[PDB]
Amino acid sequence: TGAIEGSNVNAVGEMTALIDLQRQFEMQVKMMSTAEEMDKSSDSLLRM
Amino acid sequence: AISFDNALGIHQHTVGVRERNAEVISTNIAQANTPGYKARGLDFAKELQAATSGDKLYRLPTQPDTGDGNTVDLDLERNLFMQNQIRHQASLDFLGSKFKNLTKAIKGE
Repeated sequence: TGAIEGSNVNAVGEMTALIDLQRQFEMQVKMMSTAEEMDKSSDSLLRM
Repeated sequence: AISFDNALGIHQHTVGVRERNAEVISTNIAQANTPGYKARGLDFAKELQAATSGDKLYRLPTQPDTGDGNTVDLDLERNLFMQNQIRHQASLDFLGSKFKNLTKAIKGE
């Protein structure tokens, strides 16, 4: 009694999770870009 | 002898089958993005036999679908369409030369 319990959020734990989520997000975006790049190249097969 | 069948050979039935195959291949390409659509294959040997005198084949996917259910491998469809067009062009040349040789003999020109 006479005290209030705050939150247990570990600020560093969230920040290091953020930077890893950013890098993994960006790497998958590159996978999307190289997927359409391959698709565009494999379109001259029907380009007689 | 001296008949159009014995003269043209199987180059008249083959052309029809090659156009049939192109219709099937083009259908798979168009229906690539439709979920639940299963890729359709065509047996050339059976179709040629049926054409000479006169069932559904599905293509096994190389990899699982991403959830939609469509088993159309657009990388393979383009390759087969390119091959079908080349062999169809040869069949037209083969069949076209049958008529030219027949006309050449009946006129001596």
